[PDB]
Amino acid sequence: TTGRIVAVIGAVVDVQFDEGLPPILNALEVQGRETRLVLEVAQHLGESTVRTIAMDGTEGLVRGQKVLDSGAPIRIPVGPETLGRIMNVIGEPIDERGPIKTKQFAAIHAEAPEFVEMSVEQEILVTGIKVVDLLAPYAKGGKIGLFGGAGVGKTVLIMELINNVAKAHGGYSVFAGVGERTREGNDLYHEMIESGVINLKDATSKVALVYGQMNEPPGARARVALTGLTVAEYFRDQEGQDVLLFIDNIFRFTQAGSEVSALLGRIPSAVGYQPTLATDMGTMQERITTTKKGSITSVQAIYVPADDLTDPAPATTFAHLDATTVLSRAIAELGIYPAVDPLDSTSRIMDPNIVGSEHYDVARGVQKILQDYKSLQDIIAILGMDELSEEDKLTVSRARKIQRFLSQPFQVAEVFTGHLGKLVPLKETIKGFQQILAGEYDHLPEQAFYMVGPIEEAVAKADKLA
Amino acid sequence: TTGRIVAVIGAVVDVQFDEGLPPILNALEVQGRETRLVLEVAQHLGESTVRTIAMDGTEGLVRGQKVLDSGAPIRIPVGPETLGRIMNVIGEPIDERGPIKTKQFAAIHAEAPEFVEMSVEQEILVTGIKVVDLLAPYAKGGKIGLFGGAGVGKTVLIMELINNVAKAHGGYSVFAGVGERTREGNDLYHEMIESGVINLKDATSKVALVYGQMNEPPGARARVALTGLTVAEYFRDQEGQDVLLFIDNIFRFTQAGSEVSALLGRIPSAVGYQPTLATDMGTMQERITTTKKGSITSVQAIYVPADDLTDPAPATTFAHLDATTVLSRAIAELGIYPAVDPLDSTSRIMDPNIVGSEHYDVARGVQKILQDYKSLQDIIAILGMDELSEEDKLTVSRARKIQRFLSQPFQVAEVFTGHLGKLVPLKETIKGFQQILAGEYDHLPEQAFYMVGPIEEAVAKADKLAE
Amino acid sequence: AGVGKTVLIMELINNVAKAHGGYSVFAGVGERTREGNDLYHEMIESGVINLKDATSKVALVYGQMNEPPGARARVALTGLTVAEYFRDQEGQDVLLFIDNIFRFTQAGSEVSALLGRIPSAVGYQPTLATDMGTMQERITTTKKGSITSVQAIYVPADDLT
Amino acid sequence: STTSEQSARMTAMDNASKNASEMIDKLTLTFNRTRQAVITKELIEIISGAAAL
Amino acid sequence: VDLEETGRVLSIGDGIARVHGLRNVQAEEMVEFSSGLKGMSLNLEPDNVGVVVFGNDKLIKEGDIVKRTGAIVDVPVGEELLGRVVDALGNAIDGKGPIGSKARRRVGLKAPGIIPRISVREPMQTGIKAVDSLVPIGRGQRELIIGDRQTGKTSIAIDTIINQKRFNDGTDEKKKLYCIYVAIGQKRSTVAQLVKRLTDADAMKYTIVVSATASDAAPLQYLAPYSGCSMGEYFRDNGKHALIIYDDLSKQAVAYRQMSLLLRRPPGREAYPGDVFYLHSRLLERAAKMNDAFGGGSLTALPVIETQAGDVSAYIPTNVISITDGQIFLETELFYKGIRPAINVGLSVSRVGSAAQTRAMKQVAGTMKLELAQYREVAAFAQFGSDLDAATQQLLSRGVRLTELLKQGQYSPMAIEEQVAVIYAGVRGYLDKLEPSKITKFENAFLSHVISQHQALLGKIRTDGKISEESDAKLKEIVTNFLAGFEA
Amino acid sequence: YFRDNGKHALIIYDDLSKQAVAYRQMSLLLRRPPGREAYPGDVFYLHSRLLERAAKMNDAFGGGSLTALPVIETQAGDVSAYIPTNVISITDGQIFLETELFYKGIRPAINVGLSVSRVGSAAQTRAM
Amino acid sequence: YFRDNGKHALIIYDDLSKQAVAYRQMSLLLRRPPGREAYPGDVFYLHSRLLERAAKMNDAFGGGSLTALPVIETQAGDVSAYIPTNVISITDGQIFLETELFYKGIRPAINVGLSVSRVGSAAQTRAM
Ligand SMILES: Nc1ncnc2c1ncn2[C@@H]1O[C@H](COP(=O)(O)OP(=O)(O)NP(=O)(O)O)[C@@H](O)[C@H]1O
Ligand SMILES: Nc1ncnc2c1ncn2[C@@H]1O[C@H](COP(=O)(O)OP(=O)(O)NP(=O)(O)O)[C@@H](O)[C@H]1O
Ligand SMILES: Nc1ncnc2c1ncn2[C@@H]1O[C@H](COP(=O)(O)OP(=O)(O)NP(=O)(O)O)[C@@H](O)[C@H]1O
Ligand SMILES: [Cl-]
Ligand SMILES: [Mg+2]
Ligand SMILES: [Mg+2]
Ligand SMILES: [Mg+2]
Ligand code: NA
Repeated sequence: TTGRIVAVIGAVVDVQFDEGLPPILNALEVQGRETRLVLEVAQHLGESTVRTIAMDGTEGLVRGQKVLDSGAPIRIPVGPETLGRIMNVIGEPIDERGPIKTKQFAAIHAEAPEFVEMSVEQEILVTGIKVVDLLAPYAKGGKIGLFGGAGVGKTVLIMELINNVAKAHGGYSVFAGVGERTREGNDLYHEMIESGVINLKDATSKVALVYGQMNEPPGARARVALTGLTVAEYFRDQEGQDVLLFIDNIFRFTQAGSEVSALLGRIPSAVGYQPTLATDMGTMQERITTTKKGSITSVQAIYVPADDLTDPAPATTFAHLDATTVLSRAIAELGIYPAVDPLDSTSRIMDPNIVGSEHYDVARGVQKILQDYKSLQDIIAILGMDELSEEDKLTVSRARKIQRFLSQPFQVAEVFTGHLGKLVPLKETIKGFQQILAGEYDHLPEQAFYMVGPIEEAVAKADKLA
Repeated sequence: TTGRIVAVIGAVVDVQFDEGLPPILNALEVQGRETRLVLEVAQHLGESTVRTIAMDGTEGLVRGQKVLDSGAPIRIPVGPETLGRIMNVIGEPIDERGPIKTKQFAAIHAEAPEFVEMSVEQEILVTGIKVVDLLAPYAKGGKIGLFGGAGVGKTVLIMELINNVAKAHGGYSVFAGVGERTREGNDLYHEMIESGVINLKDATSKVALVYGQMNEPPGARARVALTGLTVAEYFRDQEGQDVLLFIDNIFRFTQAGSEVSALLGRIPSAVGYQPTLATDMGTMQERITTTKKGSITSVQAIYVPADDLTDPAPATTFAHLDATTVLSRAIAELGIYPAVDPLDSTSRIMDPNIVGSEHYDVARGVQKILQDYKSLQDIIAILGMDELSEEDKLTVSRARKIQRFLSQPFQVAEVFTGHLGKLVPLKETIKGFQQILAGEYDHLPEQAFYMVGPIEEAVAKADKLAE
Repeated sequence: AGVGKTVLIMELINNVAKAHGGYSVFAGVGERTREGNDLYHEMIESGVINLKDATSKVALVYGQMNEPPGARARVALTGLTVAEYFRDQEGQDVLLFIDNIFRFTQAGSEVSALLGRIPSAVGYQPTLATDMGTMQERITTTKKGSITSVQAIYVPADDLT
Repeated sequence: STTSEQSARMTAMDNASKNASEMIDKLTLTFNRTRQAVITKELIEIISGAAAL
Repeated sequence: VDLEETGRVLSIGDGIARVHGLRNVQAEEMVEFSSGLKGMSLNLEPDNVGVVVFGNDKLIKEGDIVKRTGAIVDVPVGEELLGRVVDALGNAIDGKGPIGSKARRRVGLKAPGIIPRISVREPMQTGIKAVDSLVPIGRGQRELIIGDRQTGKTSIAIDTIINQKRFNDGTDEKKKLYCIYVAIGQKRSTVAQLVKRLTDADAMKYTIVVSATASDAAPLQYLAPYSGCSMGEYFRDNGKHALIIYDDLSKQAVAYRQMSLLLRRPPGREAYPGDVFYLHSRLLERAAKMNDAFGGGSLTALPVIETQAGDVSAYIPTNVISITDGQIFLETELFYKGIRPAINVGLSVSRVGSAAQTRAMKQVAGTMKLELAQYREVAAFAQFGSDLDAATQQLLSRGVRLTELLKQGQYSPMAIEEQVAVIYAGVRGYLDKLEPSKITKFENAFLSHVISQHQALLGKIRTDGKISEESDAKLKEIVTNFLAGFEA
Repeated sequence: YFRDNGKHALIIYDDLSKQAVAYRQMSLLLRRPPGREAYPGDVFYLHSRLLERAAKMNDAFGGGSLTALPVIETQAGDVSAYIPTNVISITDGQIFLETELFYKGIRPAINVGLSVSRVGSAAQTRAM
Repeated sequence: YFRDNGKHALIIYDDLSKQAVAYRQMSLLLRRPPGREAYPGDVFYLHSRLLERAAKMNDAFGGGSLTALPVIETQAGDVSAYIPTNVISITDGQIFLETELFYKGIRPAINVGLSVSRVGSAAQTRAM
């Protein structure tokens, strides 16, 4: 029944039990705290002692301090009442609005859907962002990953996708803040109150918020991702509804895993990571999916440490995705925003059978002329554009005009750019790049294509210059 | 004396003895097994216990299971009755032709020949391979090493050496298949039966096969190299005969050591290897040698992990070799087979006092024109060909033809090339690279030198490319 | 060496002793015993060292390369203490020649390794900044006087970073 | 033509000197970061295997 | 105190149960915990047994009994697995009735030695022109697929399975090939989409899908290639031919590393165990070609490995290259340029060679592999616009248009004769005068024409397995008259 | 103290590179498993929990603030290094000072194109 | 002995790279702490002890000498590797040999720019 703390180091706390040993993943309540301190059992060490990971700071803990078995994992409130509310790792309300009076609860450790429950139908989801729609478009109910280094546009991008999709999407949403900035949470909350998607007066809110940010200790950041799922898993299964699942940032799940694993005393893997990097990611990521019973469209922001995509954290994440929007600092420094790599971003619906043969040819044509331009970069870096042949200069001039037409002003980034926000439909996205490849604007300049919506604005911008 | 198993973690097995504790290197026979399972004593842990490594798989072993000590290391068949037969690491037939009919056995562990036993003869051994004979030729009674990364032609080369040298050879031979492909063992075995080098009926077989392939656990691969050379050691000393000792691949001896090193309770050395890399290589490699009592011409294939020649395994191997043939993926990528690096392969016999000055001066002339071209390549890729002097672009054109004339279609590699196999004599090799250096074929085109035997075929092929 | 490095050192000893009235100290942190011989006798022949009378302008402190890591680690502190006398007790503006400062870092990296401490980036001791800092902060100005210090920098792999 | 040519080459090769100069700086720093990474990463492997027996 | 057949758990954590007792347990033996989960006894130590857990370790607790099976790990085997999706222990996971096969086989069996085998000769047709011509695969061969993410690795495997339908609907037993696809570490939606692809082309009926996904425990991912291998080895030993695809062994190596690290085995290079080479060597060696004395069956392997930044000269790629009989290296540079499949010609090899091809393909693609390697050397050399002789500009003219022929779409694998027909036009020199951009248009028009009218000629190459001097004269007449139409 | 008393404080960590080195020293002496540049896994968390405490409180809490200006020292302009990206990923923008600009005479040597302020325009007067 | 008893001597260590590997093997299997490239902390102490014993004696102790010509095998031209870094700094001068010079025709393949003798002219005759 009752337990006693025997050792404490950071987030890792060992607890001995005289009678009745608690199983792995069970939440344990520490007796005698102002706030609620949950310890989650990670291992059984032997001699009636279990190793646990704390969900809040372990400062103040003394050896011999009483600990109770809750008799289940970390259970949270799930239901319609979670909408318009903020909650931490353990389901406590953190918006100063009292209890979250739901009818049900749900454990944050549920097993992922089996192979039998998998949907195979891939329907396109129009974003309004040209590079995405053109080259690596998202699918409804698909897994979407946004890879990016420090300060290159992950949060700007995921907030643009909330603006375009979530309002047009007649259905519920979930935003899980995993190890990013607490002030960005404040920005989201009060944006969503003012916009209407959260309603303090009414119960008409379309978004449920979950938050365990970079001020939280590692055990919290490691589980807060799972708390966000469990809310979205209710709306998928227990209501049969279409769901949006925004996660910024899912790197912090694996980073936090590296922090606890060090203190758990394991032998590390490559680049100082936990040896369970792939399996921890697996049990988490396979729950983020579209089953037979309901649809989750999941946009995950993915931090890339030191701009290195070969790092184990991002490297493993690729496999768990249906579309990948890979950002770039190199592309960001040249002024192209959003700073997407058109040669490193992919989607599994980029198929002439799915998107139609006109779409596919224009996408692969753009990637060909971009890749041809990339191969000349050693020669252009030294001597310049002028030293190339007439055939080579023509491909460069088109590719640079393509690269700039791949840029677009975002509605969320109006303060940074200055230009008015644009949302280009799929018909004019294909048509614009189709004309440029044919060579209908070889006479027009490059900067006319920089930060414009449809291809019509590229002609209008060019006429004012002359 | 009888002992008992106390621990089993992978290939490493600990055994405890009440009374008679067996020494290091002794083979211990495991009881209660359908097939024979040897454990060689590697260390003494203390408390009447010894640590061993298994020559076969450890699956099925139970703690407290009985283990007898042979009172000797792994003793295997040696003598002319081994010829034609395929052995494994512990000296059993794996060819299904009854027992090895001999009544004399030799331990696989033995001290290497002393300094007084060393010979200093080093006459050339002409392979018929242009690049090898020209730039870094092999010596009879000398140690030869074929370096290379994964999939650049080490086996294709070593089989061609067996094709060219071993068939026209009076003495015996030994092919030690250490930790490579069982498929390639099958290919070789039936190819030698075809050519009559192995004969299943009479006792006229020249080659004695020994195999412990990558299907086996580390104990097998760590010792089958020793097994194979103990057969060659009998043919050296006791017979007094020229032995050819082919090994493929001798990296696997060192690799197999690195697999168990962790479980033997050792701190790792640089790049994950055992601390005992050079000393373990030394007591093995020093036995593979020519002595007063007999001549061994030893060809050894040497794997190079991640194509990095600085890797501890291949880095240590260089010093043990009289001639080195270093292969490159960069050269193989361009179709240049055999993909030998002409500015990296070397030999001891490359001296004007040994191979004559006319040979020597042409070999350095080829290395110079290739080395000068290697520096230019990166400069003239950006700044263009037309910035070069007429003296330079002469040496560029000649270098590119010389690169192609170093390529050669092997007979063993006919299934990959699509060209007939060719053996080029040493006289026509030297003359070929002499003429190209002097500029006697500057008028002829580039691709005529690619993948032909002698220099004459380039002239004929050049006329064929006209139409 | 071979660009008047030892000549520049001796003149700085000569000139600072004349004008400011401040003696100097040479700390051979990993001194090559052959070059310890040459520096000693070149200082004698010039005049900065004097063997017959007490007009010597340098104290010499050698921690030679054939000595263990403990020796080369602490020999900089030994010569630093000789300078601390002239600053604190007698109010001088002192010179402290350290040759070589990389060998002070290197000797510290050897000691840290021997004690069983786990190395940092590029093999250096985890206490690299503190080992440097505890030495360098003593080389400073006080109200009594100062200890200025010329330090021989060896850049490994021609890499400033 | 030639008075323009020598001016145009002098200009372009002055830019080719400056571009190559900045590429040396970029590459030299990438060489060193990789140099230090290889020494660090190799040392982590040795320490990881040594503190696991 | 009978702790011989039974034993108590001392500690459980990260899928590593430490079991007191079990004195009479064997090494690598299956055991069973109180809760019903299975474990494997990989570490036998003096005072405990290190048992790796097949499943979620929440079900295991301290003081739980661990009973012996008395048997090494083993999986179901037979024809009933065909058309079914299973997991690492052969348990059905596709919403259908369970695996009702009577025969059974061990997972960790050693590969056949020298005598059971015979050299590779029977072709294993992928239906992909770049593979079948340049780096040909034979029955019993092991050909690695390798490259960066999204370079088309799995796609090479899919078409290779779908190509076997043509053979499998026929009556000849030695003509058939029963496929296997082992999914290690992928997500369930991707493997579900892959099974949907095979069922649309009717490929599932002769295909066994083994799925150890990311959510499954590390032991199941570790075991899954060995389990699927034993399902293929049934076909091999009973005189039938089988294919197996390990997709992928990089994800398997991560799973094996996790087990090994958590069993406190000191890691070697890049945190992987010392025996990470041996992990893949013992798996792939089991794929082989058996002689007539052992039934004359075979197992062909197609492992997959992921590289980082296109580096084939890395520790783990080179390990798997050093096991397999050649490889098919793909590049992202070539992928986006339009070269699809994006096979690097020089870096890719095949170690059986023309022995694994038909006589027809051996004629038209006899010296094509080496010629295309020299083309990329010469094309990259003369990037600058200088003057060149007629022999080198011919090599460039030839090499460009041979590359355009080897381009090929997916979900439509070609028969050996139809490959021989289209390669004829390029290699015999009929394409040389045409523009590079119109070569793909030429091929489609030429292929649909020979399918329409000349079914006797294509049929005669399929029946004979060669190009006769009669068929050479027919193709010569067809292509020349076809070329004059296209050039106008 | 000033933040949670309705007043406004400014803090300057000079510099967090040196603090990280000190924490690496403590971490490596504790025998904790290192990674990039021998730093531990919680070297990000070291700076993240520090800079998170710089905040702007609401009127209900007092309306106070703590403003943070942490300092980082890069090697040859390498913003993509571990610790620079770690602190870039925490803060609300950067002021990049380029060495080439300092050499010419552009002082203070602020690179304009690289430097960003993420919540800047809102906290800037209508006049400026 | 030759040095002490009036005479002059020349010693060649061929090579110290292989000596260091032998000493490393002992230090790793005695479980002494592995540093850079797995070598122990006293590897510099090892080679510096050896090389310093070569010396030019004065007339009082004899006038004799011992001259050291140690050998160091580098890997891919990396003179900054741990053991090469040690023996370079210990010794009075270096004769750098390179692979590109050797096959260019420069034989012996000595790099003039990088090779150095710190003794220099003092060990030359007026003719030279
Ligand atoms: N589409 C865009 N238009 C204009 N500016 C942009 C855009 N995207 C990013 N930026 C700029 O880049 C800055 C950082 O972008 P952000 O969305 O924070 O990327 P991030 O990768 O989430 N940052 P971090 O969490 O610190 O790694 C913004 O404050 C903008 O100044
Ligand atoms: N021959 C081909 N022609 C045209 N497109 C192709 C071809 N092969 C593959 N693709 C496309 O390339 C993409 C990647 O193919 P896939 O076979 O999944 O590569 P992969 O390396 O297995 N992917 P992953 O394992 O997730 O890194 C898919 O979108 C395919 O449609
Ligand atoms: N001389 C050659 N001529 C033609 N093709 C060759 C030649 N050498 C190698 N190849 C090709 O490349 C393949 C690899 O050759 P192989 O001798 O097996 O390399 P290896 O270095 O022994 N590989 P491994 O033992 O796995 O490290 C051959 O099977 C051929 O397809
Ligand atoms: Cl001669
Ligand atoms: Mg962000
Ligand atoms: Mg080989
Ligand atoms: Mg794939
Ligand atoms: Na865009």
